[PDB]
Amino acid sequence: ATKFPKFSQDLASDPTTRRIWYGIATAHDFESHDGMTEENLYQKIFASHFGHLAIIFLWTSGNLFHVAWQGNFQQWVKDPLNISPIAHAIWDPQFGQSAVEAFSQAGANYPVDIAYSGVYHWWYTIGMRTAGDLYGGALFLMIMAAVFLFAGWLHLQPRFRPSLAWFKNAESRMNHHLAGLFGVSSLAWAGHLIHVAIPESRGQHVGWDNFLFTPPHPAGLTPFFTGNWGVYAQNPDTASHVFGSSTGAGSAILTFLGGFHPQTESLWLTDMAHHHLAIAVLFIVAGHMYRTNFGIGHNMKEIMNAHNPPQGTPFGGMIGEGHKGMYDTYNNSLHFQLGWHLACLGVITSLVAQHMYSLPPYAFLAKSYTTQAALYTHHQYIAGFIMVGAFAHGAIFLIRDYDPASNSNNVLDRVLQHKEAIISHLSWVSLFLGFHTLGLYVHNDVMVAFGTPEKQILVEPVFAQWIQAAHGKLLYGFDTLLSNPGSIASTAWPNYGNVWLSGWLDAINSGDNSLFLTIGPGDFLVHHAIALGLHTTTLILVKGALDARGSKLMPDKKDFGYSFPCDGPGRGGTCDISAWDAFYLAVFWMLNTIGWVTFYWHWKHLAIWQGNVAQFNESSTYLMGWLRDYLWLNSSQLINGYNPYGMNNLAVWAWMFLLGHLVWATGFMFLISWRGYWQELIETLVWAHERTPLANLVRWKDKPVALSIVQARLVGLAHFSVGYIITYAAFLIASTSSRF
Amino acid sequence: MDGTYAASWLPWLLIPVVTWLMPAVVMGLLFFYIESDA
Amino acid sequence: MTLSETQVFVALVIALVPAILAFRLSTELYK
Amino acid sequence: SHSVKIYDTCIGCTQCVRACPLDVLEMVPWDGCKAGSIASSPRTEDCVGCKRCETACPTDFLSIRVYLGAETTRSMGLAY
Amino acid sequence: TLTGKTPVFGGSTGGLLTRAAVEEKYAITWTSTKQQVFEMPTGGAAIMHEGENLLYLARKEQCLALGTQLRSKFKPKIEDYKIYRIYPNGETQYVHPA
Amino acid sequence: GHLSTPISDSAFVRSFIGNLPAYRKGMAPITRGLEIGLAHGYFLVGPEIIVGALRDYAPAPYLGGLVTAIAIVLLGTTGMGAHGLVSLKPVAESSPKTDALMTSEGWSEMTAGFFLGGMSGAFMAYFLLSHFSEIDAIFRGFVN
Amino acid sequence: GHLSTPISDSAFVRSFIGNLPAYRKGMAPITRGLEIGLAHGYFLVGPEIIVGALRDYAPAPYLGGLVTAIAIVLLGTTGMGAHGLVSLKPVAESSPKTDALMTSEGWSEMTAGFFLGGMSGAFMAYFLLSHFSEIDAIFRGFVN
Ligand code: CLA
Ligand code: CLA
Ligand code: CLA
Ligand code: CLA
Ligand SMILES: CC1=C(/C=C/C(C)=C/C=C/C(C)=C/C=C/C=C(C)/C=C/C=C(C)/C=C/C2=C(C)CCCC2(C)C)C(C)(C)CCC1
Ligand SMILES: CC1=C(/C=C/C(C)=C/C=C/C(C)=C/C=C/C=C(C)/C=C/C=C(C)/C=C/C2=C(C)CCCC2(C)C)C(C)(C)CCC1
Ligand SMILES: CC1=C(/C=C/C(C)=C/C=C/C(C)=C/C=C/C=C(C)/C=C/C=C(C)/C=C/C2=C(C)CCCC2(C)C)C(C)(C)CCC1
Ligand SMILES: CC1=C(/C=C/C(C)=C/C=C/C(C)=C/C=C/C=C(C)/C=C/C=C(C)/C=C/C2=C(C)CCCC2(C)C)C(C)(C)CCC1
Ligand code: SF4
Ligand code: SF4
Ligand SMILES: [Ca+2]
Ligand SMILES: [Ca+2]
Repeated sequence: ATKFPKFSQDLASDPTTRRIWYGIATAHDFESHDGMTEENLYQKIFASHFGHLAIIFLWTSGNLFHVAWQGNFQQWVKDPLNISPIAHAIWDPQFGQSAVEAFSQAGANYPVDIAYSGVYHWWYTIGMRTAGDLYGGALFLMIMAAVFLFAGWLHLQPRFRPSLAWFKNAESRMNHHLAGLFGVSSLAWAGHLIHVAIPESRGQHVGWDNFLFTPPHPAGLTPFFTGNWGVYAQNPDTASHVFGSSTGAGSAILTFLGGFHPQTESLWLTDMAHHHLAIAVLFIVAGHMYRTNFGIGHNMKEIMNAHNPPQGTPFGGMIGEGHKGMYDTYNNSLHFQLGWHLACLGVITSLVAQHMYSLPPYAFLAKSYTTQAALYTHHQYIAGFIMVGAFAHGAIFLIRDYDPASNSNNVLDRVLQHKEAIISHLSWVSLFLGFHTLGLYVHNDVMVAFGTPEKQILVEPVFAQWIQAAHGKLLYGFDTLLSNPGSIASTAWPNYGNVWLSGWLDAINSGDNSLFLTIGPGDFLVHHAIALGLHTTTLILVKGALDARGSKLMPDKKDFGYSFPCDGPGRGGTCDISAWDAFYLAVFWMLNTIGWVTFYWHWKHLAIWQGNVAQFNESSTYLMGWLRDYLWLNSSQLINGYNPYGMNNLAVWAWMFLLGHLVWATGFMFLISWRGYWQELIETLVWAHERTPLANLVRWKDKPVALSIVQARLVGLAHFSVGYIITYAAFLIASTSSRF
Repeated sequence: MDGTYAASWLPWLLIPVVTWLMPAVVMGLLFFYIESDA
Repeated sequence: MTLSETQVFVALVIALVPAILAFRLSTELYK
Repeated sequence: SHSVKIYDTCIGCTQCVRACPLDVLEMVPWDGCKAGSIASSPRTEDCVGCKRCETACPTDFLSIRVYLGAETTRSMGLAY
Repeated sequence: TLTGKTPVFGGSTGGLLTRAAVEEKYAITWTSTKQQVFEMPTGGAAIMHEGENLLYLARKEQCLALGTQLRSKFKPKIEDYKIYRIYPNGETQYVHPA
Repeated sequence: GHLSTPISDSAFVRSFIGNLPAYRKGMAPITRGLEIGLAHGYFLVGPEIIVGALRDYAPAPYLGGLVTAIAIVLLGTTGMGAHGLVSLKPVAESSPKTDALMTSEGWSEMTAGFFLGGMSGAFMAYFLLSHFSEIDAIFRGFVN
Repeated sequence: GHLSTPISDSAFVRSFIGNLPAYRKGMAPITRGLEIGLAHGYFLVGPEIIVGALRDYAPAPYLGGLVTAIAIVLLGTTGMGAHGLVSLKPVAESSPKTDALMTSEGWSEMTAGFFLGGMSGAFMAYFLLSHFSEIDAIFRGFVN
């Protein structure tokens, strides 16, 4: 046996190179380790979360420090429409001299990268103006990270090590995280916007020196206690206000306007202050709901036990009974919690993407096209990876932590009993969408190729156009609520508190933002392709989770774990039968789905930004238009980043574009060629080394073997995924930033 | 390679330290950790 | 305007205390 | 090594013993079936994990199950 | 500790490696009534002798694959093969038929 | 066993390979590493001289080949040294008659020899190429 | 006996000090001295470069730091060598299992390693500082 891995005696006695690979791959699976008690597990997770928090704070600190040290943040706030932001400086000694001049851009005389993360637009909106502002922010996140690093070390010391009951007190954790972590932080952020960001948005420098002596409002906290809070909703920043100056500046600190600031095309800062104060009240009072040792409140256990029928419908009845034992199903299983907390975070991460492009919260973000393209694609691919991992840990829970004795005829026991009905109904929706979305695309392709583009089938999306009309859009002419000026929903009859409505209908009928874009027949087909990708990826993940304990091909599948190669070539052959293998197949379908999502977002926005929205409306109904007018047409400036006549600043994206094609294709080797070919090949290399003089003096410590069956599915998926991401990221940024 | 930012001699040293010296030291130390017997 | 040479050198000194504390948390999580 | 488990549903047909290329398995008198013999796995430290025994087993489900465990030089099939 | 003639074979590249010297070895002995031709488990044709034979192989699976060839591919069949595990100190453990 | 080939039954091949400094009987390990190092550092300068980045750099056309060979000898020495630290046992914890390269002190003696030969063979090749116009005047008799 | 302190009961301190080349198990004494010498001769050039008498001498601004480090390594080698000659006994006149740095041949092996590492670490630091304008063009890409 060897030292590594310390946590697995079965792996440390492995004499081959598989021990090194599997020791890396199982290092954070803390439950599989030797001698892992349940509360040593929770304490190691707790300190690991302190380390992950400190990495985030050091990552943010490095973003602030490099923009303050090497960026152009002070020159950018004077003109945020034509200055490009600088991410950091380039130090690459392998550059030639014409690459130094090609990357000396954004008004800098040293090679720089143009930032596309949006940190300039975010730090400008929240009140930062100088490099000294970001530098004190950078120093503060470094001592904050040192605090969390020390706190993780301290809570592993034997005195300060928390007990198992401290980790499972869910009511005290929810009360402290709703009121404190959610509410007080949102309340403190409303405090930052009102005291700092809104004054800095009105030409007024407010820092740590003079924020105790400049009130946020001229009638300061004397009308807050008297209850006449409407004086905090004054004349707002006017329609001629210039952001960052006192020209046209109002004095209100808490408005209810809606729509966008007319210069920045961004949300009002006084609406974002009134947003964060209002939900702080809803979160602080929600943190006073569950009982702790102060005497009243709610046990979460007794609420779920009483919510069986419920019912005002009844519906007695058929479902289920259910919800008995689902407190301890939630509370004993960390894999149930992680699978549940990823499914919530994955919906929220994708909600961030769909709302930050249509309701931009940052000044001049809606005119920085490459940043808006990069931010949407970033948060949709991250939401796709988080969503697949929610189903992965749901399947790990069903193998490792699921108890059919405790969960006996509850809601979770019952979904497994009709599991052939859920999977077969997902299978029909996937087959119905795919047969008819692809059939409609191929039919339109044959019509355009035969020279008859009026025979192609163009179904208008009349249900989603009606929702746009129902939210106040006048382009389709439906004239229901919120586009009817005399409807019950628009007038808001008994209270007339519809203060947002004038700002909302001004912004939704402006034909210049990304707020409820005009959709046509090209938008119909691609939503049904997205629905195909959402349903098929769910089908692979659900069938992986619901067959994780067993099927007819392998009834004892929970005895073999989450991840195993196969069950041999018997019974017909059982390649990729584990629940890990259905994770592996679904990452392919996830990447294809987010591929279809971000292709459509990018092409529709690139058509709008180029002043030719008709090119999307004509070419997106057949698949040659996607290949020619989106993939082929926008590749032109990217692949000319270097050529035999020279290079420009897109040469790094051109080189990364080809690198991504290479990594993606290298993954195909691990996915197509399988193990026993490579093990027999390595056997001749082991022979050649032992028989070669002067080289057989050098002996390996670990016996060289081929990668395992599971490992190369993972290694092949990792090359496929990395090559997928950086190919599109190089193409998205270079096709958008070349013309904008 | 040059810079007009403050202390532009720092990437001159740190990029060889971060990308040559540190990986050779870390791969050296990880080689001792994963190949030490018993 | 960007940082001064003193501000960069202060940040490198300040970076040493999460560097020491991450090293302490590293060896504590290992054992 | 790997874990080879023989269950009580074995019919003593000895086809798994004939199928094993590493001579892991042998028949033990059992009187718990009509044949009176059951499969056993004494030399599991020589088992490679090929699952040729499970392919030969004619009961539904299998009376013999192989559980791939910790890898040794023998179980990885290495001649080096 | 084990007698028998080595089969007539020119050698090959598929035979014993460093593991046979430092970790474990295997030998198969069998008695034959004819000087005939058999296939090596490591590739190639060899000549077995009349009387006792002795062949050193790297793995137990290679010895048992040769014994399967000694059973099913010759007239008459050769059942009497014995397989021994040889350790580097010289300890020779009879492992088949157990 | 092995194959009987006209390369394996060649007496010149066995006398050449067997008397290379890795195998030559009676050598000390410091001398094995020194002879191996001097040969290896000397040729390692050459490639970056002819086709490297400083081949058309007039202030120092030979500096790129020297620091390339130095850093390769550094990583070669460190890899060879780390190899012996994890693979071998010292002379105390081994039996007598134990083939000194199979002990950790003998391997680390060979590692120290490879470093000293490698860098100085690299500096020797660098020094002759840097003084090549004066070596050429020596070899042509322009010094009379 | 000794004190139980959080420095003495520190496992990182004992693994760092115990694997410095003076203490690292399985090293040959020539390799201990070589690694110690290369580290020490390299830094010893530095002080006379920056604040020495030749710091403002245009014909050779780096020669003063080299010959300073050479003469310190000379007196360091001679003092270390004379130390072992008066303090230790040879491998013949000692017992078996005798910790090779406690014998005179092992100490003088370490002395020979310190000389060779020390002068060549000093020449290495001198060579990089003398070619610093060409190292700087390498590190900035003025060689393209
Ligand atoms: C808060 C989020 C979270 C947390 C705490 C966990 C935690 C865990 N997961 Mg889960 N999971 C998550 C999200 C999370 N996951 C997500 C988002 C996915 C979808 C990708 C999954 C899918 C998943 C599967 C299928 C499995 C786990 C497993 C695990 C457990 C062991 C992890 C391990 O040891 O491997 C350490 C991880 C690695 C060694 C992989 C690192 C390399 C990856 C592929 C990234 C490579 C990128 C590369 C370096 C980039 C360079 C590019 C450049 C060179 C060009 C651990 C409990 C395992 C488990 O529980 O077993 C029963 C398991 O089988 N997870
Ligand atoms: C791999 C993970 C990942 C990465 C690298 C990013 C990267 C980014 N995100 Mg995204 N995001 C992600 C996943 C990720 N995201 C997920 C999973 C979600 C859903 C939760 C989001 C939701 C999200 C939103 C809504 C936004 C971003 C934004 C950004 C960008 C700004 C940089 C930043 O976040 O600073 C680091 C940020 C912090 C460290 C925030 C600290 C402040 C916290 C929330 C509260 C602090 C409270 C305080 C301490 C309490 C004191 C109280 C006391 C005084 C009383 C950057 C591109 C922003 C953007 O688009 O910019 C243009 C943006 O608005 N992200
Ligand atoms: C472009 C490549 C491609 C295509 C077309 C498909 C198509 C499909 N996949 Mg697959 N998949 C792919 C790549 C692809 N996949 C890759 C690379 C992986 C990773 C290995 C997967 C992994 C995967 C999993 C894990 C699953 C699927 C499933 C499916 C089916 C989804 C249901 C549906 O939409 O029905 C519509 C049918 C189609 C779109 C295909 C039919 C094409 C036309 C209509 C055929 C016309 C007949 C033709 C002209 C006759 C031949 C001519 C002559 C030679 C006779 C569908 C057949 C799922 C499934 O099968 O559930 C039921 C499923 O669970 N796929
Ligand atoms: C954590 C985020 C982060 C990232 C991604 C970067 C990235 C970079 N830095 Mg910066 N650096 C950071 C934080 C970061 N830095 C902070 C907070 C400071 C202030 C102390 C610096 C001070 C600094 C200087 C002085 C220089 C760089 C330079 C660079 C560039 C070259 C690499 C290098 O030499 O770094 C050098 C690294 C340091 C000096 C220490 C970094 C300290 C961070 C916080 C450590 C982060 C560890 C991380 C959390 C571990 C994550 C886990 C891992 C598995 C991924 C590269 C773009 C060079 C450059 O700008 O070239 C043009 C350069 O000269 N950085
Ligand atoms: C003294 C002095 C100075 C300084 C210097 C130096 C020395 C500095 C540097 C600094 C540095 C160089 C820094 C560093 C930093 C780092 C860091 C800060 C890190 C972090 C890390 C982390 C955080 C980790 C994480 C992790 C992992 C990865 C795994 C495991 C777990 C954990 C979580 C732990 C100067 C010149 C200025 C001035 C004068 C004096
Ligand atoms: C539009 C609108 C609305 C509505 C909304 C709604 C109603 C929504 C909902 C939402 C939803 C409806 C969502 C959902 C989601 C879900 C998900 C995302 C799922 C996931 C799942 C998972 C992942 C699972 C897993 C698992 C398994 C598989 C097994 C066992 C374990 C567990 C459970 C973990 C309103 C009225 C407000 C108004 C405004 C507008
Ligand atoms: C005799 C001789 C020689 C040889 C030498 C040798 C013997 C070497 C060795 C070498 C070596 C001995 C090397 C080593 C390497 C290592 C490496 C390359 C490492 C890597 C690592 C890594 C990459 C890591 C990974 C990881 C882990 C493990 C955990 C987690 C984290 C990470 C992922 C980071 C020469 C050629 C000089 C010349 C002539 C003479
Ligand atoms: C390990 C080592 C080392 C160390 C070394 C040593 C060990 C040294 C030693 C040293 C020595 C060992 C020294 C010696 C010295 C001596 C002296 C300094 C002497 C003096 C003398 C005198 C002064 C004399 C006097 C007199 C007499 C006696 C008589 C009468 C006359 C008269 C008065 C003249 C070093 C640092 C390098 C580095 C690292 C490593
Ligand atoms: S385990 Fe299967 S193959 Fe073996 S004796 Fe029993 S029934 Fe026959
Ligand atoms: S898995 Fe293979 S080696 Fe093991 S008992 Fe079954 S047939 Fe024999
Ligand atoms: Ca050049
Ligand atoms: Ca002077």
